[PDB]
Amino acid sequence: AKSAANKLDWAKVISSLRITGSTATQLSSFKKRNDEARRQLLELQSQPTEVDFSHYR
Amino acid sequence: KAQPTEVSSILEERIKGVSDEANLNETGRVLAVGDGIARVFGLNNIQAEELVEFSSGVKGMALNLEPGQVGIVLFGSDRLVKEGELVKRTGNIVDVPVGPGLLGRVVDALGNPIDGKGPIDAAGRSRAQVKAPGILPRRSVHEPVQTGLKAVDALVPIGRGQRELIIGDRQTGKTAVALDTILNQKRWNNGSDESKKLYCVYVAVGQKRSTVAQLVQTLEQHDAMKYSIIVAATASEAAPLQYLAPFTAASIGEWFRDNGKHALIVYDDLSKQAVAYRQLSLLLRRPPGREAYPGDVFYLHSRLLERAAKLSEKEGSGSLTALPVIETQGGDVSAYIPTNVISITDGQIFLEAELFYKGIRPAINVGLSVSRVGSAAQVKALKQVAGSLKLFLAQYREVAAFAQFGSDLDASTKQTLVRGERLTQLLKQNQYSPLATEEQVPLIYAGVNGHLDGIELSRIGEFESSFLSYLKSNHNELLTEIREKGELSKELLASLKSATESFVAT
Amino acid sequence: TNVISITDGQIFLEAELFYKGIRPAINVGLSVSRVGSAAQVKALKQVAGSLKLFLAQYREVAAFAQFGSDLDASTKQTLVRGERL
Amino acid sequence: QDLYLRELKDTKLAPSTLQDAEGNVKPWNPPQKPNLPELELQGPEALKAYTEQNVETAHVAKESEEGESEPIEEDWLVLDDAEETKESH
Amino acid sequence: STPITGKVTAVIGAIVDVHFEQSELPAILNALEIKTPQGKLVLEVAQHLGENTVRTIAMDGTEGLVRGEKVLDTGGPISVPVGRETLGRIINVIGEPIDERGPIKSKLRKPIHADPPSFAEQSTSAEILETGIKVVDLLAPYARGGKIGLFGGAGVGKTVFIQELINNIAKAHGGFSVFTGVGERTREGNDLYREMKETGVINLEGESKVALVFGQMNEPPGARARVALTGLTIAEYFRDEEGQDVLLFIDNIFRFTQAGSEVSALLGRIPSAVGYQPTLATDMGLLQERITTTKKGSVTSVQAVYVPADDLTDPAPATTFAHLDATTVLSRGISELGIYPAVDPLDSKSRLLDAAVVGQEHYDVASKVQETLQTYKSLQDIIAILGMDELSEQDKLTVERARKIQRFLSQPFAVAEVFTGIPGKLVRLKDTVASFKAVLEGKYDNIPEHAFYMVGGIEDVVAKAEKLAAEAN
Amino acid sequence: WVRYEASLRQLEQRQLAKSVVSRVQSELGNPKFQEKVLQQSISEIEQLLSK
Ligand SMILES: Nc1ncnc2c1ncn2[C@@H]1O[C@H](COP(=O)(O)OP(=O)(O)O)[C@@H](O)[C@H]1O
Ligand SMILES: [Mg+2]
Repeated sequence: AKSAANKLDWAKVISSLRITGSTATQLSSFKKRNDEARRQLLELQSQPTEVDFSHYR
Repeated sequence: KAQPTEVSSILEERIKGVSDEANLNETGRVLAVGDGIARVFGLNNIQAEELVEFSSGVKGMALNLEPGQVGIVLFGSDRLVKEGELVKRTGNIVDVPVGPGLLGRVVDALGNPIDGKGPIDAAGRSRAQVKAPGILPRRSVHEPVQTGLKAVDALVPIGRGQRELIIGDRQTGKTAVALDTILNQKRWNNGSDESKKLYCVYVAVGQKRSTVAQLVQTLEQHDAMKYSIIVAATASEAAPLQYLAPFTAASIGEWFRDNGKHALIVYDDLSKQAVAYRQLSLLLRRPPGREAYPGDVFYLHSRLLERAAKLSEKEGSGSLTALPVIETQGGDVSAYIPTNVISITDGQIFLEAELFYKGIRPAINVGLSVSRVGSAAQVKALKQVAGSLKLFLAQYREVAAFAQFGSDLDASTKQTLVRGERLTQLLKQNQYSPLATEEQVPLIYAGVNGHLDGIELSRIGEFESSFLSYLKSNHNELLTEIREKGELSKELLASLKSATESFVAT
Repeated sequence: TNVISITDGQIFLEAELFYKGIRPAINVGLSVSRVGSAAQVKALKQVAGSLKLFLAQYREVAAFAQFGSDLDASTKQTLVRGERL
Repeated sequence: QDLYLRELKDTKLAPSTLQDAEGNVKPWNPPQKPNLPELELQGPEALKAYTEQNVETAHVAKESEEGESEPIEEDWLVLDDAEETKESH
Repeated sequence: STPITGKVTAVIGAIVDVHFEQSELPAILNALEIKTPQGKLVLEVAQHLGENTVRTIAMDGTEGLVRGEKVLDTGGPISVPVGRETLGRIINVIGEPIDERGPIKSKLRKPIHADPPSFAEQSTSAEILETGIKVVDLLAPYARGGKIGLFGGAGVGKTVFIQELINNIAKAHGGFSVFTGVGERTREGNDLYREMKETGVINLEGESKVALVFGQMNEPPGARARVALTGLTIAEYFRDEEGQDVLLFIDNIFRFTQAGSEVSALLGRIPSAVGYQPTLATDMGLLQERITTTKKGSVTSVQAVYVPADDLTDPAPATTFAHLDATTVLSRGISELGIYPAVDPLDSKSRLLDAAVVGQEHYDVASKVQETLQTYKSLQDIIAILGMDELSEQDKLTVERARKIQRFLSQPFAVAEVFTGIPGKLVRLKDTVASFKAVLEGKYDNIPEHAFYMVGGIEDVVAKAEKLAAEAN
Repeated sequence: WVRYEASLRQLEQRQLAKSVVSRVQSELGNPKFQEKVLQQSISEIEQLLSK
């Protein structure tokens, strides 16, 4: 689902003809970008909630 | 506790058995000591390079066997040993524990556990001095080693089995690039395919104990200690420890290599090993050969680094990639020890101090850093993009020197000069930042294909991050295709071209 | 190096000013007295403070000899004072 | 030999009344019987963060907020700013 | 014990050969005392030639030595008196107090060549000592058990900085100090001793804060080599006896390393041609191994390496930053502005200045201060060239905040009360962080710039501000 | 906690070392010479006979 959203967002960014002179939509763009970066960081750095007592205890 | 009691009882039973068996099979009386070299009488039929037990407890080994007197270099402090001390011989050549148990453990030159984490479990004991594999057992270097530097280390690779040198002055990044390579090997040794895992082994010879402690701390911070052996001899112990630690690291490396596994060994700052051999030879009665260096320094470098090789499929297809490091003075690569080690290795990586002071943290000079795996023993994606980029960068440097010589059709008007300067600014990296091979092709491809003419030198640093984010956010298709295929085909080349001239406008 | 380490400061001499014409070829940049200030007659000590900065500035801006005509007025004045001293 | 029994009794008597069994201390004056499990119980606690990280404080952070049910006012503010940005296009 | 004795066989300049009997041969690094009319001379063993003869190196001149002279064996390394009785006393390499203040009444004598700790005992924990001066403990915080150093010139206040450091460690940490005199000029040594006495930190009739071990380099090279060893022994005894984070003061690593190289040259070793020193590996490494962190205390050596005309020749002084964990440069430029601490905040970097080492807020404050100072000098260039007008309001805010920080770096020294008459203060690390961050956000911008001058702590900042607003304004 | 337990094991080991050296010093004082001398003299005699 994120792939199509990124595709359309980037296509809109690169196809701006009468969509220039903006101040806050780019801010929301970086907000979404850093939100996705935090998503990826959380998935790659998922610590183990339960204690791994099978091998650690 | 319970284990010390039974361990002590068993070992002292073995000690009594040894004392009651064959007397001791040879002894000797100490004639002289000093600087870690000890003369001793007796030992009439002592083996060459044989470990010997001293009454005080210090270990020894036989470099010299004179008529009557025996040249023993002392493995440890010479304070304990005195005149007349009985010198029992162990009955075997100098050995070191080798096996999978050394993973995650720090040991000395002799292989004894020094990290205090417990005993070392070794499959066997290998001689510290082992003849290098022959021509047929050796194999052409074809398997890449992922350096993870996003620099010339990628365009001109290392590969599995090369002894790629790392020359440069002190505090230029030699240990830095070594540790970045070790960290980058985690992505491949964290899986299950043993044919791609690179079980690293560090040689921190001539390194202060605080520095090696910080190094191992950084290793286990990034979960790199699980596959790295830190067999080394710090500056605290005697010169023979420094001389033998890299050789026992080589023994561990061959054990990994002879078992079909792939191991990366970094001989960090062999200069202290050479000067430790100097210290041995000065008082072992071996006259120096050249420049106060005994002649056998070249031979010892030869035997130590030629053990590093890529085995053939008959021998198990193992690899023993070596990363020798030398600390030169003032960038003098024409000094003796440089000349030997640059002639002992398969290419070098120059790290001049001026580039480090300029701001380039890798500080690698493209012009002199050569290798024998140009567009070979690489991933394939990087080898097609930059198979001959080093020569182009060297010519860029020469023309830029030529450009400043006289005002002509040069400077920004030269496409070659612009491409070379943009690529040189591209080849940069921060420490503790291992970059995978997939996020390295687009940058070099943009540099080589003349797509960086209108990006400006100052903005290339931001362009790198923007382009990498572009791939990792909305162009992961071709990036993952390159990563999984390990090569860029016509489809992948077209996709990368699409990405690069779509993002050239930004 | 042993001699400069044992000695409490040195006064460097070079034959090159000896050949150009400055026979007392004492160069301040490499010469130093670690206890000279504490053991100097007070008049010269108080007046020589301005000498050091003047000649140091002259020697550092001495690289462009035939250029101070249009480089900067301050550089020209520094060169004048330095050669006078 | 003599050592074969002497050192085993040495390492089975003092370690017995030194730890594991955890009672008395014959060989040396300072006792580690109440030192390692009682005084050193707060050892790592002093080394690490106490009452914050050792107890894993259940810090219930404030939930993510929103536009606070902003009415059409912000909508026409956005309309106005978009219009004044696009007027000079 | 048997009366171990020997007979002198050769005197190789400083080297002395002594012939012992069977089983009477002492080991190497073992003191061998010889009774001489000019006092007491001892020799440490370094080489065993053989035939019951051991090569030794004298700790003093071998004047009047005769073959067959009786040589008494101490039994181990060169034992030096240790304890609080050694504080404020000039003790040589051998151990005899050379301050002309009488014998040292020490109850213990720990050998200089003590066994170094093991690798498993090498504590890698990195925590920062509180010094007592904001600039050092914040900009380049001192590593505990590491190798920190001072790199300053002459007349910038390096010696008075040493005095303030030792006084603050004695009062804040409660730990004594040691200063070594390896390769010392006796003139500057006498000047340092006079300043030490006049600062009133070593009360001769009272408490002394520094055990000023001192070895003249007019002595043979072995004395220079082992004066660092005996200073290390004093520091180690203080650490292992009292729960003190004592700090060690090496006056120069270069002098110790050159002394070691000539010791090796006399013994029969040689460096490489055209100039290069790799021989120091054993002694330099052992000296580093003698400075670590133990469970009960710690020793933080100071490498007060004087700048050799911006040219470090020997490899050990060359690129000291490899061995350095917290650089403290004493530049003349900052002292020209009048800031009493000559620590250059921009060039004083520390390897322990990290978020996970000193703290999140500590790292944030230090990084912000460094960035503000960099912007301050960068905009000071254009202020001097094009004037103050060519500068923006955000640049104005950054410049004024960084200027307030720089003027705040000047803090009183408790040892300068006689040198310039200032009420020396001992700041707190938490107080230092609080004051620096409070200056950082700009909540103290209304405070006059002169108030930030010559103060320690934000409470003193507001006190000076209200004093200025009450007396002058 | 695991590194604290490792430090506990290390300090227990060094305390065992101190106990061992203290008992060695105690053995250096008590009359424990003739019996062990006879014992390992018989041991060396048996060692010679075994070969
Ligand atoms: N991005 C970077 N890349 C490499 N080194 C860096 C970087 N940033 C800082 N450094 C510093 O460079 C030093 C590298 O020194 P090193 O190469 O280990 O010395 P040596 O060559 O004597 O082994 C490190 O101490 C580190 O603090
Ligand atoms: Mg290094």
